[PDB]
Amino acid sequence: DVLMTQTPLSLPVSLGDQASISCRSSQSIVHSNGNTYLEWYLQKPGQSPKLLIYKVSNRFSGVPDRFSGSGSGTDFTLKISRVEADDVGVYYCYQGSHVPYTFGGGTKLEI
Amino acid sequence: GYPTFGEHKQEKDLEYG
Amino acid sequence: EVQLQQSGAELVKPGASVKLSCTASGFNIKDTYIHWVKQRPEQGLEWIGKIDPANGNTKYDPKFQDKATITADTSSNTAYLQLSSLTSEDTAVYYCANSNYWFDFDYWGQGTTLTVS
Repeated sequence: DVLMTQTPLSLPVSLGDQASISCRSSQSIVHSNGNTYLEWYLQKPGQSPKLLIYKVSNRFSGVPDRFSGSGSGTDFTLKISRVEADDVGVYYCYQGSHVPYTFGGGTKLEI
Repeated sequence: GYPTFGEHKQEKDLEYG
Repeated sequence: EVQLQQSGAELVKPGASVKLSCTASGFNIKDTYIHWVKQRPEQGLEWIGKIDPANGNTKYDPKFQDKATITADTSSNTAYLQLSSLTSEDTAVYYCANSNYWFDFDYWGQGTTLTVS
């Protein structure tokens, strides 16, 4: 059971600002393949989660380049270069390396 | 081929060959 | 691309068995994961299990296992989360996520609210 937490739990930013959400797991989430498969999902109020970032720094098709992850080991970072009102919502940090798979604590990104 | 038995889903497609 | 069309909100009583439906659209349901992810108001997001309808194969979080029985109507393309013998923990929103042609999963359902009076 790998516990993924996030800080802060709520991140107030301005329009067009750069957000940095700090996530940390309890154990290394490096896959046995040698790759790190860390995903970030955006869930908006009344909506289901949607994939924005996968494999740490890979961007899902249709996702603005404003989104990018970073970090390594247990300490990872969700970077968003251009946070708009359309980027408002709760971000989750999900690891698909250890069964059972686990999600992050959740950070509300808001303007 | 694949190096292991099991379902060969998208995630484990990097192991083809 | 990927569309997951879930059932709406249902309002039930405990000691019932309720199968929540997650309809695939735009894909055959045997080339991908069906995951169920639970979210109570008092929880974040909690992976239940997965079913690959293709050869019946399931993998579980032991905690919710055998409170949740995961099945699938294979040819009708609709996966089903059979939440059996309910307690207070079944009062939750369920999300149904679909395997990503990359390495994880792309797009999530619409939410099936199971409220237990």
